[PDB]
Amino acid sequence: MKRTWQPNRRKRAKTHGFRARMRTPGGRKVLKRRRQKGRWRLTPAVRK
Amino acid sequence: AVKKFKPYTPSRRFMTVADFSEITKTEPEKSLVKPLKKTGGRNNQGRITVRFRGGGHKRLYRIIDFKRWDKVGIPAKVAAIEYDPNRSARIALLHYVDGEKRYIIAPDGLQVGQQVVAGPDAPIQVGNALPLRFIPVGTVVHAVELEPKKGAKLARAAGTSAQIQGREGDYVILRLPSGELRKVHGECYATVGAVGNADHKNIVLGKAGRSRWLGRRPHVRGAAMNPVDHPHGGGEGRAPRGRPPASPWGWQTKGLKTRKRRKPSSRFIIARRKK
RNA sequence: CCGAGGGUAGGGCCCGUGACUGGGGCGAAGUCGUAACAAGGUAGCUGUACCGGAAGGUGCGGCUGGAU
RNA sequence: UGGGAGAGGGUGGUGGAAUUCCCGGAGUAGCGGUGAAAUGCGCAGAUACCGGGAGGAACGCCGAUGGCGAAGGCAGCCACCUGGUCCACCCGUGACGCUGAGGCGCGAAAGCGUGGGGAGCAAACCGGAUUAGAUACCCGGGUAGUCCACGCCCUAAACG
RNA sequence: CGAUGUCGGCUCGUCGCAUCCUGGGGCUGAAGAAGGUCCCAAGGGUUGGGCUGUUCGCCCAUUAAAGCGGCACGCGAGCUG
RNA sequence: GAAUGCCGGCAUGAGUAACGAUAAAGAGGGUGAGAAUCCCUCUCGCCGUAAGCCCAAGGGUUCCUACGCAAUGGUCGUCAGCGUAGGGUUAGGCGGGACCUAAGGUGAAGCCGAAAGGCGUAGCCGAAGGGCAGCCGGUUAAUAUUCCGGCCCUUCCCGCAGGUGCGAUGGGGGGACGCUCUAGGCUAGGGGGACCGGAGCCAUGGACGAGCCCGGCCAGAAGCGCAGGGUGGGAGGUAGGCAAAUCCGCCUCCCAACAAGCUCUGCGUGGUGGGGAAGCCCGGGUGACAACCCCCCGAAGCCAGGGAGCCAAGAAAAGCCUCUAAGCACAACCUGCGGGAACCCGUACCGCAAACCGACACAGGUGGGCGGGUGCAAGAGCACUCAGGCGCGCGGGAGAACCCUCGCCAAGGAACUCUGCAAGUUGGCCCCGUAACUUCGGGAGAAGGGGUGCUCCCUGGGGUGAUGAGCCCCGGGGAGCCGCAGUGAACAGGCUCUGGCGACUGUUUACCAAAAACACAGCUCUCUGCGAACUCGUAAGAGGAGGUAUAGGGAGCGACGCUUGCCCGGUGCCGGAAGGUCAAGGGGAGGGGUGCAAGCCCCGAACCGAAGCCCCGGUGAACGGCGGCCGUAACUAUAACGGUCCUAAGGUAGCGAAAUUCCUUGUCGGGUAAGUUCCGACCUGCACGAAAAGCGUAACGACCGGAGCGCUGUCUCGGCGAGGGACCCGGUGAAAUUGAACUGGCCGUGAAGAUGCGGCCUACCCGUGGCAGGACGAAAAGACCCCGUGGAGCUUUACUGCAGCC
RNA sequence: GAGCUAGCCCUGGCCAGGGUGAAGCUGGGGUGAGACCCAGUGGAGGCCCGAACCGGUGGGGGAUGCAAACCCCUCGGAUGA
Ligand SMILES: CC[C@H]1OC(=O)[C@H](C)[C@@H](O[C@H]2C[C@@](C)(OC)[C@@H](O)[C@H](C)O2)[C@H](C)[C@@H](O[C@@H]2O[C@H](C)C[C@H](N(C)C)[C@H]2O)[C@](C)(O)C[C@@H](C)[C@@H]2N[C@@H](COCCOC)O[C@H]([C@H]2C)[C@]1(C)O
Ligand SMILES: [K+]
Ligand SMILES: [Mg+2]
Ligand SMILES: [Mg+2]
Ligand SMILES: [Mg+2]
Ligand SMILES: [Mg+2]
Ligand SMILES: [Mg+2]
Ligand SMILES: [Mg+2]
Ligand SMILES: [Mg+2]
Ligand SMILES: [Mg+2]
Ligand SMILES: [Mg+2]
Ligand SMILES: [Mg+2]
Ligand SMILES: [Mg+2]
Ligand SMILES: [Mg+2]
Ligand SMILES: [Mg+2]
Ligand SMILES: [Mg+2]
Ligand SMILES: [Mg+2]
Ligand SMILES: [Mg+2]
Ligand SMILES: [Mg+2]
Ligand SMILES: [Mg+2]
Ligand SMILES: [Mg+2]
Ligand SMILES: [Mg+2]
Ligand SMILES: [Mg+2]
Ligand SMILES: [Mg+2]
Ligand SMILES: [Mg+2]
Ligand SMILES: [Mg+2]
Ligand SMILES: [Mg+2]
Ligand SMILES: [Mg+2]
Ligand SMILES: [Mg+2]
Ligand SMILES: [Mg+2]
Ligand SMILES: [Mg+2]
Ligand SMILES: [Mg+2]
Ligand SMILES: [Mg+2]
Ligand SMILES: [Mg+2]
Ligand SMILES: [Mg+2]
Ligand SMILES: [Mg+2]
Ligand SMILES: [Mg+2]
Ligand SMILES: [Mg+2]
Ligand SMILES: [Mg+2]
Ligand SMILES: [Mg+2]
Ligand SMILES: [Mg+2]
Ligand SMILES: [Mg+2]
Ligand SMILES: [Mg+2]
Ligand SMILES: [Mg+2]
Ligand SMILES: [Mg+2]
Ligand SMILES: [Mg+2]
Ligand SMILES: [Mg+2]
Ligand SMILES: [Mg+2]
Ligand SMILES: [Mg+2]
Ligand SMILES: [Mg+2]
Ligand SMILES: [Mg+2]
Ligand SMILES: [Mg+2]
Ligand SMILES: [Mg+2]
Ligand SMILES: [Mg+2]
Ligand SMILES: [Mg+2]
Ligand SMILES: [Mg+2]
Ligand SMILES: [Mg+2]
Ligand SMILES: [Mg+2]
Ligand SMILES: [Mg+2]
Ligand SMILES: [Mg+2]
Ligand SMILES: [Mg+2]
Ligand SMILES: [Mg+2]
Ligand SMILES: [Mg+2]
Ligand SMILES: [Mg+2]
Ligand SMILES: [Mg+2]
Ligand SMILES: [Mg+2]
Ligand SMILES: [Mg+2]
Ligand SMILES: [Mg+2]
Ligand SMILES: [Mg+2]
Ligand SMILES: [Mg+2]
Ligand SMILES: [Mg+2]
Ligand SMILES: [Mg+2]
Ligand SMILES: [Mg+2]
Ligand SMILES: [Mg+2]
Ligand SMILES: [Mg+2]
Ligand SMILES: [Mg+2]
Ligand SMILES: [Mg+2]
Ligand SMILES: [Mg+2]
Ligand SMILES: [Mg+2]
Ligand SMILES: [Mg+2]
Ligand SMILES: [Mg+2]
Ligand SMILES: [Mg+2]
Ligand SMILES: [Mg+2]
Ligand SMILES: [Mg+2]
Ligand SMILES: [Mg+2]
Ligand SMILES: [Mg+2]
Ligand SMILES: [Mg+2]
Ligand SMILES: [Mg+2]
Ligand SMILES: [Mg+2]
Ligand SMILES: [Mg+2]
Ligand SMILES: [Mg+2]
Ligand SMILES: [Mg+2]
Ligand SMILES: [Mg+2]
Ligand SMILES: [Mg+2]
Ligand SMILES: [Mg+2]
Ligand SMILES: [Mg+2]
Ligand SMILES: [Mg+2]
Ligand SMILES: [Mg+2]
Ligand SMILES: [Mg+2]
Ligand SMILES: [Mg+2]
Ligand SMILES: [Mg+2]
Ligand SMILES: [Mg+2]
Ligand SMILES: [Mg+2]
Ligand SMILES: [Mg+2]
Ligand SMILES: [Mg+2]
Ligand SMILES: [Mg+2]
Ligand SMILES: [Mg+2]
Ligand SMILES: [Mg+2]
Ligand SMILES: [Mg+2]
Ligand SMILES: [Mg+2]
Ligand SMILES: [Mg+2]
Ligand SMILES: [Mg+2]
Ligand SMILES: [Mg+2]
Ligand SMILES: [Mg+2]
Ligand SMILES: [Mg+2]
Ligand SMILES: [Mg+2]
Ligand SMILES: [Mg+2]
Ligand SMILES: [Mg+2]
Ligand SMILES: [Mg+2]
Ligand SMILES: [Mg+2]
Ligand SMILES: [Mg+2]
Ligand SMILES: [Mg+2]
Ligand SMILES: [Mg+2]
Ligand SMILES: [Mg+2]
Ligand SMILES: [Mg+2]
Ligand SMILES: [Mg+2]
Ligand SMILES: [Mg+2]
Ligand SMILES: [Mg+2]
Ligand SMILES: [Mg+2]
Ligand SMILES: [Mg+2]
Ligand SMILES: [Mg+2]
Ligand SMILES: [Mg+2]
Ligand SMILES: [Mg+2]
Ligand SMILES: [Mg+2]
Ligand SMILES: [Mg+2]
Ligand SMILES: [Mg+2]
Ligand SMILES: [Mg+2]
Ligand SMILES: [Mg+2]
Ligand SMILES: [Mg+2]
Ligand SMILES: [Mg+2]
Ligand SMILES: [Mg+2]
Ligand SMILES: [Mg+2]
Ligand SMILES: [Mg+2]
Ligand SMILES: [Mg+2]
Ligand SMILES: [Mg+2]
Ligand SMILES: [Mg+2]
Ligand SMILES: [Mg+2]
Ligand SMILES: [Mg+2]
Ligand SMILES: [Mg+2]
Ligand SMILES: [Mg+2]
Ligand SMILES: [Mg+2]
Ligand SMILES: [Mg+2]
Ligand SMILES: [Mg+2]
Ligand SMILES: [Mg+2]
Ligand SMILES: [Mg+2]
Ligand SMILES: [Mg+2]
Ligand SMILES: [Mg+2]
Ligand SMILES: [Mg+2]
Ligand SMILES: [Mg+2]
Ligand SMILES: [Mg+2]
Ligand SMILES: [Mg+2]
Ligand SMILES: [Mg+2]
Ligand SMILES: [Mg+2]
Ligand SMILES: [Mg+2]
Ligand SMILES: [Mg+2]
Ligand SMILES: [Mg+2]
Ligand SMILES: [Mg+2]
Ligand SMILES: [Mg+2]
Ligand SMILES: [Mg+2]
Ligand SMILES: [Mg+2]
Ligand SMILES: [Mg+2]
Ligand SMILES: [Mg+2]
Ligand SMILES: [Mg+2]
Ligand SMILES: [Mg+2]
Ligand SMILES: [Mg+2]
Ligand SMILES: [Mg+2]
Ligand SMILES: [Mg+2]
Ligand SMILES: [Mg+2]
Ligand SMILES: [Mg+2]
Ligand SMILES: [Mg+2]
Ligand SMILES: [Mg+2]
Ligand SMILES: [Mg+2]
Ligand SMILES: [Mg+2]
Ligand SMILES: [Mg+2]
Ligand SMILES: [Mg+2]
Ligand SMILES: [Mg+2]
Ligand SMILES: [Mg+2]
Ligand SMILES: [Mg+2]
Ligand SMILES: [Mg+2]
Ligand SMILES: [Mg+2]
Ligand SMILES: [Mg+2]
Ligand SMILES: [Mg+2]
Ligand SMILES: [Mg+2]
Ligand SMILES: [Mg+2]
Ligand SMILES: [Mg+2]
Ligand SMILES: [Mg+2]
Ligand SMILES: [Mg+2]
Ligand SMILES: [Mg+2]
Ligand SMILES: [Mg+2]
Ligand SMILES: [Mg+2]
Ligand SMILES: [Mg+2]
Ligand SMILES: [Mg+2]
Ligand SMILES: [Mg+2]
Ligand SMILES: [Mg+2]
Ligand SMILES: [Mg+2]
Ligand SMILES: [Mg+2]
Ligand SMILES: [Mg+2]
Ligand SMILES: [Mg+2]
Ligand SMILES: [Mg+2]
Ligand SMILES: [Mg+2]
Ligand SMILES: [Mg+2]
Ligand SMILES: [Mg+2]
Ligand SMILES: [Mg+2]
Ligand SMILES: [Mg+2]
Ligand SMILES: [Mg+2]
Ligand SMILES: [Mg+2]
Ligand SMILES: [Mg+2]
Ligand SMILES: [Mg+2]
Ligand SMILES: [Mg+2]
Ligand SMILES: [Mg+2]
Ligand SMILES: [Mg+2]
Ligand SMILES: [Mg+2]
Ligand SMILES: [Mg+2]
Ligand SMILES: [Mg+2]
Ligand SMILES: [Mg+2]
Ligand SMILES: [Mg+2]
Ligand SMILES: [Mg+2]
Ligand SMILES: [Mg+2]
Ligand SMILES: [Mg+2]
Ligand SMILES: [Mg+2]
Ligand SMILES: [Mg+2]
Ligand SMILES: [Mg+2]
Ligand SMILES: [Mg+2]
Ligand SMILES: [Mg+2]
Ligand SMILES: [Mg+2]
Ligand SMILES: [Mg+2]
Ligand SMILES: [Mg+2]
Ligand SMILES: [Mg+2]
Ligand SMILES: [Mg+2]
Ligand SMILES: [Mg+2]
Ligand SMILES: [Mg+2]
Ligand SMILES: [Mg+2]
Ligand SMILES: [Mg+2]
Ligand SMILES: [Mg+2]
Ligand SMILES: [Mg+2]
Ligand SMILES: [Mg+2]
Ligand SMILES: [Mg+2]
Ligand SMILES: [Mg+2]
């Protein structure tokens, strides 16, 4: 049956993307944390 | 008025539709329509704030002239009478001798090809708009402003009408369609006549889908819900109300008056509505 | 081929009968009241409507086949 | 052809008296109701009185033993639309008449449907009284209904 | 109670005997026939239906008879639900 | 040494289950160390509204080639979507951007919020919507509307000619719109041809034929033709379109009107450029100078912004045209022609799937377009089949139980069972015929029947065309033929009577409930006079609604019919300017502390003083409630009647052993041979009853009872058969579970159900196919139950508080 | 976190074929005029049969599955809420 992951590049970028993160105070703290943790990517890859 | 159907389906047996007799033009004036943003009952927070709304036919809003006192003295001809999906009344197309075209709600009896006009010197004739001050007492009237220049507020529903009971200083005493006796300022405009389409209330929607077409989603009874959802929720098998009948939000819904006590307009209501 | 009739299926009319049920008629001396006949003690009758243990009552309209 | 009388019918408009409510005034200890009362309303100011307003229904005198209509029925006043009818002249058509099974229409009140409207009245119902009882008569309330429109119902001591 | 699946049916049996039938017998208020009652006896047998989830029971039609009970109210790592 | 401990390793089950749709395979020839598995050939089978093809998501090199086989591949592997390397994606016209706007988002102005932030007009962003210029063929191992060829076209810049009051983010037109039904003419696509082109073919009894087999086209500018769309012309006035306006709107007059003209598309033709089969020989060459024509069918596509009807009344903005404004009229724009200029990103490949979403090369899920032929009434249904694609990445055998899916069955025909569960039966079309009841539509495909193929003859009507032939489409009658059977295969209702519930079509517990539950039109109560009530929000602001009592909120009830009775004492709600109580505050009789005093300071009685509560009323489609005992009739029995106690009032109509009846399988009647169910009655209704509606109701129902006919393997009662498994052999090889085990029966005993203790009895060692009685077998630290001063959801006249309201 | 699911908003798209035959309209009859009746035309509907598509009724299978909801047979809707 129809599973939960229905990938959509526009949706992915507009939901979790770098610009989405920077708009909101909670989103910038995500980026802040993920740098502090040293994540190799702060944001989901989406090939546009 | 009100056409019936033969019972060739379960729903046609009771469904009735308007006769549409008075309608003379079947497409709106392109200069006078604008797109209506369907809300679905949601507000700017995106939240349902009026329940059970949505999914009805697409409509275009016809710009209606609820002032009429901005073209004082300029007569107009009744060019067409048309369907309006945004209200129960029919609307009338006016061709002002200005060349300006405007919409008004059609009063009962207004015949296409007649003249109308607005102003203190206007004939007390169906479709003319005057300040309430200048309309003779006892005249039935509609599209009545509540405060001067703020726009027609009272009696614009199909078949409605206020009546002029008397005059008291700068204020005329109106009998609103509710039966309430209110003082309205004499400078407030009003159109002599009753609103047309008085057979509107004798329409039988006939089936559930007809309500869906009107943007009316199904209404679910409090009694059919659970206590998380409603005062009337829960119970094993069916249950009576078991408390004074209440809304989803807890307030009582049988008798509990809700008009604000200290409202400044109470000075202007003489007698609350009838029956 | 037609053809008595036999068979399958579905209808219509009539008759008998049926737990139970509806009123009707009749029945020397039952129970409740007293509606009608006198102005019958609320003039009567009436079509209708609603009500009431019961006769009845009441409303609306009609009739005199109503006493003074 | 010329005339006449009429609550004949339909549509709309409108006039006063009265009842009820509501506002204002003035006023006080009761009012109302009956056979007599009680219920009821009333010092939270009723009743009685004056002014103001709202609303509905019915039209006093004229009015009669009267008039009109086929019957049921019809009554303030006005306008429009419209039926029947009588009389005079003796002008026209020349038996074109009578009745009438079916049919069609009209048909008081009550009643029904859908809207309105709702003052007074009042089935139901409530209360007071009476009474052995009183699901009655009498009294205080009171809802349909009574009124309008449209559609039904088609009954009658629809009787001379 | 860090789980012993709980009615009944179906299937499959097996056992006890306080024996329903069939075999043997005493007493009879046993003429015969057919019964009653008790004793010995568990080898075998002990029907098909209507009703109800039913066990049981009532009923139909038979029968030599239409027995009672145990096996975790036998049997759900066998089925049913 | 134990923690259902943690991490890791390795065992057991076990050479066991399985190896992922039962669409299916066989041989020959290659390659290679090695082949059921790779390549080629022939044969066989499967999909063909797909299991083919083309897009869009998503995926991201998986594409092509060479060289490889450790691992990945459920076996194998020489192969591969795997490893290594190299190669491959080309655009002014296709898509997106340099254009437009939609919801929404963001947001100069502005508003709001402790902070963070929330709003918000214009503007901006935002697409699979609007707008916009490329068609056919060829070429590569791999890209092509992109390269190449042919023939077209767009925009920008500059120039030239002609023309004009030019000029816009401003005005105006237009763009610009629904649903169903639908006309004419075309095109796509398709069928046929005795005509045209083609390498061949004559088999096995016949055919050298009007034979068989194959094909008989595509694109194309101007022009022309056919079919459509769109569109009045002129003048005068003018106060509206937030400046102006010669435009648009309005008025008047003349002219033209169902045309025409102008204009725009579609289609046909069209200079020209392409394509071109079977077969044969080795993707190619020949076929070939291929031919390229006639008839018919024909869209849901095109003309298109067509037409008609209907109500639920059907985006925006730009491009575009027009109007003028500043400014400019040596400019500028329009038209034509010419030269120049024309950027960024996508382009491989998979794409109903082995490349996407499902941990897997997973029987699941995934939007749009094309989807041929024949027949079956139609069709995208069904069977077969084209193009094209596949045989599903373990095989070989065997022919046990048993299981799955399937076929048949004597006699009986529901006897099966909770239940006809299941499976039979019926089944399409044409025609005949069709009941109660009914809201007059229905019920209805009721029920029940007859027909159905092929041949020959005669004949009616339509479409095309020419009125004819031919082709195609509906039919009518007559005579025959064959079989068990003619919708001969495949797809395609079993029916009836009667109850309950719900009117109905709908909706629901994604993943155990589809229902009688929810919704529903409709009825009633109630709130709301508009800055409405109500809702969300601290707010601003939203929704309500650009609505206004024929409207909007809330509640119940639930089409419809006939109806909905009595109780207002209690709770609620509504009304009540009196009275009573009542907080802060006003008041300050009278006190108190302190100081020498002036004073400073504290307490404080009466009295005035809101809502609320008390109090007086109203109110049931508001919460709710609607009695007991005893007696009484000329047979008995019963009690119309009476007595009395209580209540706010004592359940009315209707209905009743009921989805409600405990006793209960009530009693009686019906149906049956037999009926705890069913149906119909009765009424001592444990414990119906009137909008938590009462009683009915045609029609509807994958709802739930009961009955009957039909027909059956459900059953008496089982038998045989088929295939996929199970079994054997080769390859690969899990799992839960597991204290260790050298793991028998009985009768006992034991913590009360013993392989393990006692006494007896029985038993050589080890397997394989099977069955499930036990190992209190496995699984999940019992959901029940209790306990815990553990938790959570829910309620209220529990407590306490908060929002909100007063 | 609404790429699952639930509702709403915007913009698109999809629903083979067949059946039934409402209003209206036309003609005719009827009448004082009507109502109305008859035929034809017409093509209405939370109308009917049935693919796609949407479902998930009953049964069987599956149950360390092909699958953490699947498969087969059967069944509901299919111009509409
Ligand atoms: C399909 C396979 C699943 O098993 C089942 O569904 C069984 C039918 C399931 O039983 C159903 C059917 C049932 C009718 O009983 C047969 C019902 O009583 C129980 C409650 O549930 C097992 C027996 C059922 O177990 C029975 O459960 C009841 C409660 C107690 C029984 N105990 C008595 C033996 C026990 O046998 C369980 C609970 O389902 C088995 C359990 C181990 C798992 N349960 C589920 C998940 O639930 C776990 C517990 O949280 C809910 O999944 C189970 C087990 C993993 C299985 C095995 O996967
Ligand atoms: K329990
Ligand atoms: Mg899903
Ligand atoms: Mg996942
Ligand atoms: Mg998605
Ligand atoms: Mg995307
Ligand atoms: Mg996208
Ligand atoms: Mg998205
Ligand atoms: Mg983003
Ligand atoms: Mg976001
Ligand atoms: Mg890095
Ligand atoms: Mg992130
Ligand atoms: Mg109707
Ligand atoms: Mg009718
Ligand atoms: Mg109208
Ligand atoms: Mg516009
Ligand atoms: Mg809005
Ligand atoms: Mg917004
Ligand atoms: Mg938001
Ligand atoms: Mg709300
Ligand atoms: Mg809503
Ligand atoms: Mg309105
Ligand atoms: Mg309207
Ligand atoms: Mg005012
Ligand atoms: Mg209505
Ligand atoms: Mg609407
Ligand atoms: Mg509604
Ligand atoms: Mg609704
Ligand atoms: Mg509801
Ligand atoms: Mg509930
Ligand atoms: Mg519930
Ligand atoms: Mg919640
Ligand atoms: Mg709560
Ligand atoms: Mg609550
Ligand atoms: Mg409750
Ligand atoms: Mg409940
Ligand atoms: Mg209950
Ligand atoms: Mg409930
Ligand atoms: Mg209660
Ligand atoms: Mg409450
Ligand atoms: Mg009011
Ligand atoms: Mg014989
Ligand atoms: Mg007697
Ligand atoms: Mg009398
Ligand atoms: Mg008497
Ligand atoms: Mg008397
Ligand atoms: Mg009397
Ligand atoms: Mg008398
Ligand atoms: Mg009595
Ligand atoms: Mg009475
Ligand atoms: Mg009379
Ligand atoms: Mg007093
Ligand atoms: Mg006083
Ligand atoms: Mg009044
Ligand atoms: Mg008089
Ligand atoms: Mg007289
Ligand atoms: Mg004469
Ligand atoms: Mg009458
Ligand atoms: Mg008389
Ligand atoms: Mg236990
Ligand atoms: Mg355990
Ligand atoms: Mg366990
Ligand atoms: Mg013996
Ligand atoms: Mg013997
Ligand atoms: Mg024996
Ligand atoms: Mg037992
Ligand atoms: Mg029993
Ligand atoms: Mg036993
Ligand atoms: Mg025992
Ligand atoms: Mg046990
Ligand atoms: Mg026991
Ligand atoms: Mg027991
Ligand atoms: Mg047991
Ligand atoms: Mg089991
Ligand atoms: Mg069992
Ligand atoms: Mg077992
Ligand atoms: Mg230890
Ligand atoms: Mg463990
Ligand atoms: Mg542990
Ligand atoms: Mg561990
Ligand atoms: Mg570990
Ligand atoms: Mg290690
Ligand atoms: Mg480990
Ligand atoms: Mg290991
Ligand atoms: Mg091993
Ligand atoms: Mg084993
Ligand atoms: Mg396995
Ligand atoms: Mg498998
Ligand atoms: Mg298959
Ligand atoms: Mg072979
Ligand atoms: Mg082979
Ligand atoms: Mg090699
Ligand atoms: Mg190999
Ligand atoms: Mg090999
Ligand atoms: Mg090969
Ligand atoms: Mg991937
Ligand atoms: Mg390998
Ligand atoms: Mg190798
Ligand atoms: Mg290998
Ligand atoms: Mg290597
Ligand atoms: Mg491998
Ligand atoms: Mg695999
Ligand atoms: Mg490539
Ligand atoms: Mg180009
Ligand atoms: Mg640029
Ligand atoms: Mg911050
Ligand atoms: Mg901010
Ligand atoms: Mg954006
Ligand atoms: Mg954009
Ligand atoms: Mg776009
Ligand atoms: Mg383009
Ligand atoms: Mg082109
Ligand atoms: Mg020009
Ligand atoms: Mg210009
Ligand atoms: Mg412009
Ligand atoms: Mg528009
Ligand atoms: Mg559009
Ligand atoms: Mg529509
Ligand atoms: Mg073409
Ligand atoms: Mg064809
Ligand atoms: Mg002007
Ligand atoms: Mg050549
Ligand atoms: Mg289409
Ligand atoms: Mg078009
Ligand atoms: Mg816009
Ligand atoms: Mg110059
Ligand atoms: Mg650029
Ligand atoms: Mg490409
Ligand atoms: Mg698929
Ligand atoms: Mg597809
Ligand atoms: Mg693939
Ligand atoms: Mg998975
Ligand atoms: Mg595979
Ligand atoms: Mg073909
Ligand atoms: Mg067919
Ligand atoms: Mg295969
Ligand atoms: Mg397959
Ligand atoms: Mg063998
Ligand atoms: Mg074998
Ligand atoms: Mg199969
Ligand atoms: Mg056979
Ligand atoms: Mg048989
Ligand atoms: Mg039978
Ligand atoms: Mg039979
Ligand atoms: Mg049976
Ligand atoms: Mg059996
Ligand atoms: Mg069952
Ligand atoms: Mg069939
Ligand atoms: Mg019939
Ligand atoms: Mg019958
Ligand atoms: Mg019947
Ligand atoms: Mg019936
Ligand atoms: Mg009928
Ligand atoms: Mg039939
Ligand atoms: Mg024949
Ligand atoms: Mg033949
Ligand atoms: Mg069928
Ligand atoms: Mg239901
Ligand atoms: Mg239903
Ligand atoms: Mg009903
Ligand atoms: Mg209903
Ligand atoms: Mg439906
Ligand atoms: Mg479920
Ligand atoms: Mg759940
Ligand atoms: Mg679940
Ligand atoms: Mg779930
Ligand atoms: Mg299920
Ligand atoms: Mg359920
Ligand atoms: Mg269902
Ligand atoms: Mg539900
Ligand atoms: Mg409901
Ligand atoms: Mg319903
Ligand atoms: Mg109703
Ligand atoms: Mg109402
Ligand atoms: Mg709030
Ligand atoms: Mg708004
Ligand atoms: Mg009825
Ligand atoms: Mg009360
Ligand atoms: Mg009271
Ligand atoms: Mg009360
Ligand atoms: Mg209560
Ligand atoms: Mg009470
Ligand atoms: Mg009654
Ligand atoms: Mg019973
Ligand atoms: Mg009973
Ligand atoms: Mg009984
Ligand atoms: Mg009952
Ligand atoms: Mg029940
Ligand atoms: Mg009961
Ligand atoms: Mg019982
Ligand atoms: Mg019995
Ligand atoms: Mg019987
Ligand atoms: Mg009894
Ligand atoms: Mg209730
Ligand atoms: Mg109830
Ligand atoms: Mg009730
Ligand atoms: Mg019925
Ligand atoms: Mg019915
Ligand atoms: Mg249903
Ligand atoms: Mg159902
Ligand atoms: Mg069998
Ligand atoms: Mg086999
Ligand atoms: Mg061997
Ligand atoms: Mg091996
Ligand atoms: Mg392996
Ligand atoms: Mg050991
Ligand atoms: Mg050992
Ligand atoms: Mg042993
Ligand atoms: Mg013991
Ligand atoms: Mg033992
Ligand atoms: Mg032992
Ligand atoms: Mg031991
Ligand atoms: Mg030992
Ligand atoms: Mg020892
Ligand atoms: Mg031992
Ligand atoms: Mg021993
Ligand atoms: Mg032994
Ligand atoms: Mg074995
Ligand atoms: Mg075992
Ligand atoms: Mg065991
Ligand atoms: Mg154990
Ligand atoms: Mg065990
Ligand atoms: Mg066991
Ligand atoms: Mg635990
Ligand atoms: Mg435990
Ligand atoms: Mg547990
Ligand atoms: Mg529980
Ligand atoms: Mg316990
Ligand atoms: Mg405690
Ligand atoms: Mg404790
Ligand atoms: Mg606790
Ligand atoms: Mg919880
Ligand atoms: Mg709690
Ligand atoms: Mg707080
Ligand atoms: Mg409130
Ligand atoms: Mg999305
Ligand atoms: Mg469809
Ligand atoms: Mg269809
Ligand atoms: Mg048909
Ligand atoms: Mg027809
Ligand atoms: Mg028409
Ligand atoms: Mg139908
Ligand atoms: Mg049919
Ligand atoms: Mg299923
Ligand atoms: Mg089945
Ligand atoms: Mg499962
Ligand atoms: Mg499936
Ligand atoms: Mg259907």
